[PDB]
Amino acid sequence: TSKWFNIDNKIVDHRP
Amino acid sequence: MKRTFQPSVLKRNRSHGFRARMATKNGRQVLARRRAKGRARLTVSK
Amino acid sequence: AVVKCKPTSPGRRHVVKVVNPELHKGKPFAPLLEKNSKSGGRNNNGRITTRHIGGGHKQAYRIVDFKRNKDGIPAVVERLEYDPNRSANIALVLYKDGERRYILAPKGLKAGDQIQSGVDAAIKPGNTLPMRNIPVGSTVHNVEMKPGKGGQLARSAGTYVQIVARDGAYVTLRLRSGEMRKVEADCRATLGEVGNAEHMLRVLGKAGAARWRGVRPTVRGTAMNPVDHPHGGGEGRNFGKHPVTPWGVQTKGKKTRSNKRTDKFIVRRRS
RNA sequence: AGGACCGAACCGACUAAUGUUGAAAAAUUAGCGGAUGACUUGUGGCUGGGGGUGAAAGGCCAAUCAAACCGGGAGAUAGCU
RNA sequence: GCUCGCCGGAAGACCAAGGGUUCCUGUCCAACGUUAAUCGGGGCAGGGUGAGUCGACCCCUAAGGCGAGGCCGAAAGGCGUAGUCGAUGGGAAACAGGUUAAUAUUCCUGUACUUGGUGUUACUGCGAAGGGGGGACGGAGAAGGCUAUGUUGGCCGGGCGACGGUUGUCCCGGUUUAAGCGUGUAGGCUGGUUUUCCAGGCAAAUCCGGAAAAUCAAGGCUGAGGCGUGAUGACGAGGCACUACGGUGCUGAAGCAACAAAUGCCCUGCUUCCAGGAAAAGCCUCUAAGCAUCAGGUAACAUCAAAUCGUACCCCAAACCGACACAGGUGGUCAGGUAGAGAAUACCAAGGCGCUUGAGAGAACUCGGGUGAAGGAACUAGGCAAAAUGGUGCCGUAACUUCGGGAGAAGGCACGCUGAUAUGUAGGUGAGGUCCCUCGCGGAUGGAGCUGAAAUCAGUCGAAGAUACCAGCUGGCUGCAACUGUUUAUUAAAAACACAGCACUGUGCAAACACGAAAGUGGACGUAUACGGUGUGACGCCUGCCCGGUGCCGGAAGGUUAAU
RNA sequence: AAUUCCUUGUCGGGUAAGUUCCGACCUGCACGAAUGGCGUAAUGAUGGCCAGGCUGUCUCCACCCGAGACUCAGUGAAAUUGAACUCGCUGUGAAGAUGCAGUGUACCCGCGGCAAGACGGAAAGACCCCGUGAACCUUUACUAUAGCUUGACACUGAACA
RNA sequence: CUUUAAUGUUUGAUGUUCUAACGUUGACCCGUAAUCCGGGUUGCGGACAGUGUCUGGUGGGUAGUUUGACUGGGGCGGUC
RNA sequence: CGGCACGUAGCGCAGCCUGGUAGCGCACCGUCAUGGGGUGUCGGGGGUCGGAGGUUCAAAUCCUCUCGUGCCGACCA
Ligand SMILES: N[C@@H](Cc1c[nH]c2ccccc12)C(=O)O
Ligand SMILES: [Mg+2]
Ligand SMILES: [Mg+2]
Ligand SMILES: [Mg+2]
Ligand SMILES: [Mg+2]
Ligand SMILES: [Mg+2]
Ligand SMILES: [Mg+2]
Ligand SMILES: [Mg+2]
Ligand SMILES: [Mg+2]
Ligand SMILES: [Mg+2]
Ligand SMILES: [Mg+2]
Ligand SMILES: [Mg+2]
Ligand SMILES: [Mg+2]
Ligand SMILES: [Mg+2]
Ligand SMILES: [Mg+2]
Ligand SMILES: [Mg+2]
Ligand SMILES: [Mg+2]
Ligand SMILES: [Mg+2]
Ligand SMILES: [Mg+2]
Ligand SMILES: [Mg+2]
Ligand SMILES: [Mg+2]
Ligand SMILES: [Mg+2]
Ligand SMILES: [Mg+2]
Ligand SMILES: [Mg+2]
Ligand SMILES: [Mg+2]
Ligand SMILES: [Mg+2]
Ligand SMILES: [Mg+2]
Ligand SMILES: [Mg+2]
Ligand SMILES: [Mg+2]
Ligand SMILES: [Mg+2]
Ligand SMILES: [Mg+2]
Ligand SMILES: [Mg+2]
Ligand SMILES: [Mg+2]
Ligand SMILES: [Mg+2]
Ligand SMILES: [Mg+2]
Ligand SMILES: [Mg+2]
Ligand SMILES: [Mg+2]
Ligand SMILES: [Mg+2]
Ligand SMILES: [Mg+2]
Ligand SMILES: [Mg+2]
Ligand SMILES: [Mg+2]
Ligand SMILES: [Mg+2]
Ligand SMILES: [Mg+2]
Ligand SMILES: [Mg+2]
Ligand SMILES: [Mg+2]
Ligand SMILES: [Mg+2]
Ligand SMILES: [Mg+2]
Ligand SMILES: [Mg+2]
Ligand SMILES: [Mg+2]
Ligand SMILES: [Mg+2]
Ligand SMILES: [Mg+2]
Ligand SMILES: [Mg+2]
Ligand SMILES: [Mg+2]
Ligand SMILES: [Mg+2]
Repeated sequence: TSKWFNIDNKIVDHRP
Repeated sequence: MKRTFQPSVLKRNRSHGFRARMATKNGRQVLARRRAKGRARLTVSK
Repeated sequence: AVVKCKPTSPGRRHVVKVVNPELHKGKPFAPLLEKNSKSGGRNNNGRITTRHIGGGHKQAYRIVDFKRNKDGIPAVVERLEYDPNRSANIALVLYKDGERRYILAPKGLKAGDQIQSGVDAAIKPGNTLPMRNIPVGSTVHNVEMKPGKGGQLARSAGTYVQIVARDGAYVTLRLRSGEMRKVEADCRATLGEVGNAEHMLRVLGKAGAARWRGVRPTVRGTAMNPVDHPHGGGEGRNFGKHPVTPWGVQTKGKKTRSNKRTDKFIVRRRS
């Protein structure tokens, strides 16, 4: 499946 | 934690068993396909 | 006797019970019971088809004679009972031929009084009679609509009907709704107002009181997203729609009566 | 008497640290809420996919949900990589 | 094997669900076991599940399912009557002990019981897919009576102490016993019996129901437990043997009383309250058609039948759901001692375990804990986290308040141990002896024996007596939401949702409304004091102006206007 | 003010000092009466502010007891990876260099430590635009349509006015 | 071989009356120990109601879609 | 700042669109009442049209240069 950090929004969204 | 499969044979047979399968035009087509496929367990019963 | 409760806890603070001391404490007349079994507001398709219905206490069904055929024979009212299936109270009856039945319970009730049905029968609270034979102006409760059919008007606590006129083979009645409906005159109609009346005044007082009468919560239109219901989304309250039922027809004034088969009978609609 | 009080079982999941190739695809430890009620629980039943159910979050409908899963139309179409 | 340590409302014990040979015994160690492995829930082989009484099957039905005909639907199919299925509920009956390596309320010993068939012997109106009765039912609360169970004494057996003392007011251990049968108690419910009559109980009824009288009132159900019996039986501390050192045989004392005591039982009771608390059969009774010497019905004794299927083992887990011998999830049952209010908590018993890598080192750092000079929130987004508070009795307690609350507000004081009051008191329990008597498990009086708090006075030890474990921090101002509650299973528990209360609006019942090509079903076996929809959200004081727009309600005129 | 942009408005209070807080003013950018106004005892794992107690939260960290980290023995993973003989600096350069130029420095190889760089690993960037992309949602967008509703003809007749 | 008007008709509009299609989720009867259906009798309603075809209205309840390009990012503006 | 709308007698809008006149409300001022005022009957006056002139016979207008003022936007991250 996918690692938790990839699914998680705060770490992943990082630069909008 | 409580997971999705909570086994119970009564429910098993009532929901997926031979007779249940047999009680509906489509349930019968279920068997028909499995027979044509040459399946060794038509419906996992006693 | 209506009675406030002392605030020994919130959700008692506001309660107001109706205590009827003269109501039979103890079990009901066994052989006039059949199981009722709850509906959960659900169809024979399993589909919720009237919302907000579920749970509540168990409730055994009291039979109740609405038709009132035992003409001639008189009866005596043994006792007054509480009925879970209705607002009104019922009186266990006992006709002289040894037979017991369940009547409603007009304002007078009171154990030991004497009831009778039929074209003869005293004009007096509790006696049933074709309105053919009740004096115009009486206050007649549980009323038949088709002669011999059953009795379907004014059966709720404190309700009543007023016979105002009777030309031809017909009577015109004044329903509590304020409507003016004609009815076949040959129709039975028990005499007087129906009891409790005070029923109106209870206050329930807390959430549970509702739940355990089998009423489930009502969730507002505009508390839901667009897909669920024509109301709201909005990023903050918002409305901007003529109000409608969850299927789109307007509430707030749209009549929705369409019959014709039975318009002949309505003389004047309520307001 | 009580959707009454303090508090175990039982039901919850407010804070923190740990854990994050875990002991664990959602838990551990210390604290925390409810605890005769709109409580909680075993068994069995009914509701089906633009449909269900929803004390309403687009929540849940088998670790899947702004339209479940399986097979089919099927080599959908892809002026894009 | 001897120590040591850990759980003990479990980490002990019995199951259901689920698994499906994991059970027991031999044998093997490659693979499986997070290491080794002589060991295993692993390989191979053999063994092991014994029932009239437990359970299924079975009779009975709830939800709900299926459904001859039937109604409906382009086909497929949908709904539903008669029925017929469906337990999570009702329905006859066995207990104490022993034994297997492995099952046992199933095998064995002792002692029982249930229902039918048949026979004998008495005595008799029997008889339904039918009537009535019963089965049959909620929540909370209150004690009384009682058992499990415990403690002490007595009794029995054994002990005379590795170190000063222990022939005693000393130590250790045991002191267990069923169904069944008899008795019918504490206590619960209920007036009995006869005669006649009757529009009810679809027919019938002697039953139930109703109405009269008539006569005695004590009759009848229900009923924990105790007591007797069961039982000279069993079990039994402990003994002696032998053992292939795992065990296996044999023998066998006392086996009483007092006090305490459940959440169990009496109790499906009793009291009270509103939210008003399954069904059907088995059972009892009633008769109809029908049978009247018969058959059937009742009883005693005798006898025969009770098939079939399950029964090993795990079952808060290494055997089930979690891909794992996974810190998770999993319903029911039992529940000892010391302290304690307690199923909290700490230490123990019975019993069960030390968690399937270990051995050394005594660095940084990380995790989890303990203590800290002086300072005491200076930290920080924020006292995050830690620290502190923590029991019982008495004294005492502000604004405000819907008069309940706020409140455990706040804050004080006492607290151990010894002696006395009182060689053990207030109280609890209660045997003798005497009287009463419808003689009983009765009652009255009776006070041995047993049990035994709290107070005060006096004294006394520590730094400290609610000494461990366990066990509120408190107060002031203010926003929001009345309140208990609900929610994004897995980053949001909130001011969001709900709520009682309020209002508008629809709905006259073949209701509006919803599911549905339809039949039909829900709404409701309800009927406007009802039901749906919508908004608002306890309570208090209140809710002003605008109908031009959009919508809705009303409007028999006229203008424009569809098929035809 | 859960509404105030200007705004740390202004005045009063609390502090040695207060963009928050409590009380006011009214100049309400842009409150207001059941998409309720103003109050409110009680309740709240609710938001903001204050104080006593308390303390390793801090000044500023010390020591200690346990589990890892380290050593030996047994068993034995992982992501990543064009190929590697895989230094510093200044500069060049698809514009932020271990690898190019110039130059400085550096004997070969572990073990324990630490994370500044390998524009480290992980996921064909949500965010931004683009495609004559998708989906759900909205409405007085367009075209249709179930539903509701209107009339005509049929089922459907007789009288008398 | 008539407008100022009226007796026999074939024919619309309205209003009364009737029963006989049609409705009846009134009552009773039988199939039948049966709250289904059917048949029957009867009361009520009655050429209405309802339904079929056609038809005007309403119709985000539901569905399929459209909603331009240029652009010193895109949007807004402007432009074509 | 930029977008786009408008300042018009003392003051606020029409007229602009579709070139012209510049109106109207109340106020100002005078008469007339009344003792006087206020009010009012009643008479006259009051706008470089916000500044400006190119088009043209004719510009407040349309267009262009331009000033503050009001209103809409300085947003997605
Ligand atoms: N357990 C994860 C949280 C998590 C689980 N699944 C996720 C999926 C997406 C994001 C986070 C998670 C943690 O270490 O915090
Ligand atoms: Mg409501
Ligand atoms: Mg809301
Ligand atoms: Mg929402
Ligand atoms: Mg939002
Ligand atoms: Mg949202
Ligand atoms: Mg808004
Ligand atoms: Mg409570
Ligand atoms: Mg509590
Ligand atoms: Mg899921
Ligand atoms: Mg393709
Ligand atoms: Mg194709
Ligand atoms: Mg095996
Ligand atoms: Mg074994
Ligand atoms: Mg090995
Ligand atoms: Mg084995
Ligand atoms: Mg059955
Ligand atoms: Mg058929
Ligand atoms: Mg069916
Ligand atoms: Mg069962
Ligand atoms: Mg065993
Ligand atoms: Mg015999
Ligand atoms: Mg019966
Ligand atoms: Mg005892
Ligand atoms: Mg000695
Ligand atoms: Mg002893
Ligand atoms: Mg067993
Ligand atoms: Mg293991
Ligand atoms: Mg496990
Ligand atoms: Mg414990
Ligand atoms: Mg281990
Ligand atoms: Mg070690
Ligand atoms: Mg210190
Ligand atoms: Mg401070
Ligand atoms: Mg600082
Ligand atoms: Mg600070
Ligand atoms: Mg804290
Ligand atoms: Mg602490
Ligand atoms: Mg709340
Ligand atoms: Mg969450
Ligand atoms: Mg949360
Ligand atoms: Mg209403
Ligand atoms: Mg609200
Ligand atoms: Mg404020
Ligand atoms: Mg609104
Ligand atoms: Mg709450
Ligand atoms: Mg190693
Ligand atoms: Mg470099
Ligand atoms: Mg290194
Ligand atoms: Mg690191
Ligand atoms: Mg991409
Ligand atoms: Mg659409
Ligand atoms: Mg398309
Ligand atoms: Mg473009």
